Amino acid sequence: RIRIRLKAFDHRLIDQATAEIVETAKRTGAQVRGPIPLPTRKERFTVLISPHVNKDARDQYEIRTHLRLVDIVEPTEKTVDALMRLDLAAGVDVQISLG
Amino acid sequence: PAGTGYAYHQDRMRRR
Amino acid sequence: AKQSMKAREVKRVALADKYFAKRAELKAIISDVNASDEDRWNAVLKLQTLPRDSSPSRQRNRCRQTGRPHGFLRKFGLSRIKVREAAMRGEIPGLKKASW
Amino acid sequence: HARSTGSYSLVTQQPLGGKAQFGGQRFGEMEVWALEAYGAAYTLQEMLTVKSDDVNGRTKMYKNIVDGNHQMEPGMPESFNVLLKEIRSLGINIELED
Amino acid sequence: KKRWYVVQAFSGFEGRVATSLREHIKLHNMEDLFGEVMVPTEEVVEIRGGQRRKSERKFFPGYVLVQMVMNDASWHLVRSVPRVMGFIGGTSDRPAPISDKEVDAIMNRLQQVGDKPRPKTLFEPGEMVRVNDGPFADFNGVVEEVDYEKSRLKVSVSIFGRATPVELDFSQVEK
Amino acid sequence: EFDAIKIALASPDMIRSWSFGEVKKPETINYRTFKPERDGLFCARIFGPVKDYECLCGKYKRLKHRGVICEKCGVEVTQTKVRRERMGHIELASPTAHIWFLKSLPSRIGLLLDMPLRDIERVLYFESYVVIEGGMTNLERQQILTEEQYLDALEEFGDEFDAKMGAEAIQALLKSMDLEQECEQLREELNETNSETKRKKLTKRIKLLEAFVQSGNKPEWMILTVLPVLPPDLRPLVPLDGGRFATSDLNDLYRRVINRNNRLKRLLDLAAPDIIVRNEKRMLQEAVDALLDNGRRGRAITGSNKRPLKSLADMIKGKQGRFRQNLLGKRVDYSGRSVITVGPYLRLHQCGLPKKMALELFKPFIYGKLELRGLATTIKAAKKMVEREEAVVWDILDEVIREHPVLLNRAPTLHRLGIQAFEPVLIEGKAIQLHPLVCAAYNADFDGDQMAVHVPLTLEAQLEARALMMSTNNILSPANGEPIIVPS
DNA sequence: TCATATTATTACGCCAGACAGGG
DNA sequence: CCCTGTCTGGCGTCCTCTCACCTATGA
Ligand SMILES: [Zn+2]
Repeated sequence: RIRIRLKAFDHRLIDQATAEIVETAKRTGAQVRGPIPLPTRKERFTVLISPHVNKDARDQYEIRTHLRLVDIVEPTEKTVDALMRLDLAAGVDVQISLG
Repeated sequence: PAGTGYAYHQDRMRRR
Repeated sequence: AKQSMKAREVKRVALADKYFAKRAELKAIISDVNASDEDRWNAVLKLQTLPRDSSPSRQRNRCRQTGRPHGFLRKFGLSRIKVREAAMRGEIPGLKKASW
Repeated sequence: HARSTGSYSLVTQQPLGGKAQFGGQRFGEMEVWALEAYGAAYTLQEMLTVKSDDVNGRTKMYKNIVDGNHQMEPGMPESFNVLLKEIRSLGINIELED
Repeated sequence: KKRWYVVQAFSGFEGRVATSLREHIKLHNMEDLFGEVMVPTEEVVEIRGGQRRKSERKFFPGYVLVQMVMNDASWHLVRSVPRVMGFIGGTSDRPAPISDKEVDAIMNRLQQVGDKPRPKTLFEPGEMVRVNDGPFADFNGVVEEVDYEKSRLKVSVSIFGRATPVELDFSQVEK
Repeated sequence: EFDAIKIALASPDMIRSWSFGEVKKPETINYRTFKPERDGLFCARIFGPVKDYECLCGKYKRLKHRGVICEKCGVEVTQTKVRRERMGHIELASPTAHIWFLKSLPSRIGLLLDMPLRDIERVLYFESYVVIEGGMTNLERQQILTEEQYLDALEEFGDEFDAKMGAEAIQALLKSMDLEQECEQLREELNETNSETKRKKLTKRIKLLEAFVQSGNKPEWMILTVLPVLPPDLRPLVPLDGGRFATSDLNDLYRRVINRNNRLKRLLDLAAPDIIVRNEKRMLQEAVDALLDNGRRGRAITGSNKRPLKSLADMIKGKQGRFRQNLLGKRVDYSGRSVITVGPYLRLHQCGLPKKMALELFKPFIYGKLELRGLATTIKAAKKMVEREEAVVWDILDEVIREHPVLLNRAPTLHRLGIQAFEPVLIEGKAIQLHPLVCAAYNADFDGDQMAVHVPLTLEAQLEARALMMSTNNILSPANGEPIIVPS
């Protein structure tokens, strides 16, 4: 089975990508597993915002890396190859893995 | 380099 | 930071890049309990001979824009101050102010 | 039959042959000899570079005729470049000096 | 003692040439003048995954090996077998046997290159891998990371205007 | 623009400098779709993109980034005529000597290595061995060796001894042939002999030995190592009316050379025995020799059905090569052809020319005249006007004819009076009216004859038609002093 | 459909040009 | 060694028009 790991910072974008991937899968092949949402990584950062000194002065940023696990149960001839053509939205790292 | 072009080939052979 | 400091850092990095294979090997030799004493000694001495800037524990992480040694962050390669600026500008992807 | 400007052949950029294919009459070898036999030099130059083979030459010619400027920019026959590629595709190294 | 010889057939009718040769032997009953007839196979198995069945002409591509002796009667017999051009040797008077070591080495190499390729398949970061075994088939991509210990290749074959870095086997892809 | 054309031999570095990519696979096209083969004879990366400024597979469908080559396409990004100038090269596994320098009568490699043609072919077709700087043995350098001569020598001189065969051996011989040294020897041999026959046999060998030293042609450039392939555009693959591709003969030749070269590389991978790779290299030698000049070797190869297929040298030589069929004689635009008839009202500087032929031959002049007046605007409008043939284009036609000569030409032109320039007078009809006296120049009766009309386009050509080729100017035959406008 | 790769007829007429044979 | 039959290659008219016909194989 083809496991697909979508990773992105924007959630909407990721969602869009996932849908597209599903569409790509579903026309060619059959029995797409589904878009399973894994836990989001909220990598936080604190920094001092003064140039020199004021320690209680701080900004707390974060990067929300979202995960989408799409799986394809039956890899056909037509389906797997299709991925190459269907181009998705930018800033979405995909990671397909057969078996 | 015979007919009307003999003047052209005179010119090209002169300008080398 | 100064230009000079930056240059020095760069040099150190270069040295590290150069001498990694040898240094690592030497370290391994020194560690290896199943080895001769004399050999070990030689290795230890050999290491000394190699340049100091060849060590990776010599090089300090500075900001990639300003060269500021302190307040550094690894993910961004930038000092706090610059990082913040980047965030504000939209230049770091995904990064926004966090509240919870 | 008559032809101003029709289709062009594929391997050598010269007009097609025949009537059903809308083609032009073969200005054969003995006619080339008969124009060498006069002093007609520009007539033969446009008869085998502009009117026949050179593609940029004949598009420049068509613009120049519909604008009233009777003038030819000569260039090279493209079938001579085909001769260079066929001789060059052997072990032979033909070139163009200077 | 029967030594080996090489026969040329019309390439493609080789099994039928071998069958007709055995039958001409058992017709003209020179049974003491022929030992075997070899056509060398690699036994390719890939008719399922990727309709191609490991497209590789089973060497030799048109030559029939015959254990034989040399009389002119047996020579006329083998050249009177249909769809046979002739022997391949130094001359046509006394055509040439091969050797001993050559044949031995040939068989060994066949088996090795046969069974299942595994002999230093370190693709490495370069060239261009062509996945065909498994789902993602008929596709090309480069292998950024190579795992010889895990016997896997981290190839990022371009997909939907991007790059999908997956781990495939050496037999799943093609250099 | 350029002076003289220089011809010389092609070095393997020169053939790699011509090239744009090694043609590996023999697979021509897909044949079930429309795409070619990556990477076969008709490649993408090695040559160029079929479509103009397009990646054949998929990227760049506008005019911004002309050149980018993605990994999904392995394609350049230029013009449709860019493939016509680009050529590929086939890395021949086994060396193959040229057929033009081995069988030219006299052979170039026959009078250079001081060896008979018969013996040269024997070794070349894996039927004889040749020695090359053996050593301390009792054997010459040019002297050949047979199976029995080699077998005994093999057991005798097992050490320092070299005896190869084929083009490889030949190449070595040529490669290790001190040209300069031979010159003096040959020159001294010619001055130390009186034999008439020998003198002529020595002067013909030294002439081709000193001429090779005068130029930059090497002795090892005779054998083909990096075979060059002609541009696809020049070996076109067009389908006829139907669903199949009528393929050219050169694609059969190149596809066989590449099939055999792939087989020979695989056998040298597998370490096949001696007789297998000798037959394999011999089939490659005959395949290359059949590609270059087909049929100069024994009976020529054939595809369909028994007729031999046409090779590169047969694209050059003959009545239908490039010289006699496309470079000395060309097919010609602005030209016409019809049956002649008399029309005796003519003056002898003018001929009758039909209105339908006149409106077809003078389409651009009519377009230019129509655009000058202001009747229309764009070119399309003018082409619709003369496609409809309205009432105003005939005055345009009588104003483009008036002082514009045409070249009438009877089809077997033997002397220069068979191309003469007239002024047209328009004819209701479909037959060229030709002034009768002029007929005795053309050898033209009126029993079904046909003549071609040609239009001098440029201005120098109109003046050459009026001042040199006009029919009033040809009243004396150039063979003598007798008048050619004699009343018949 | 997608790689595999070459055999069982003769009947022109000079005219040069190269080649083994022999007095 | 200079004549010599004998064999091998290399020519053989330009232009045009009409029509039909196009590799086998194959688990
Ligand atoms: Zn592209």
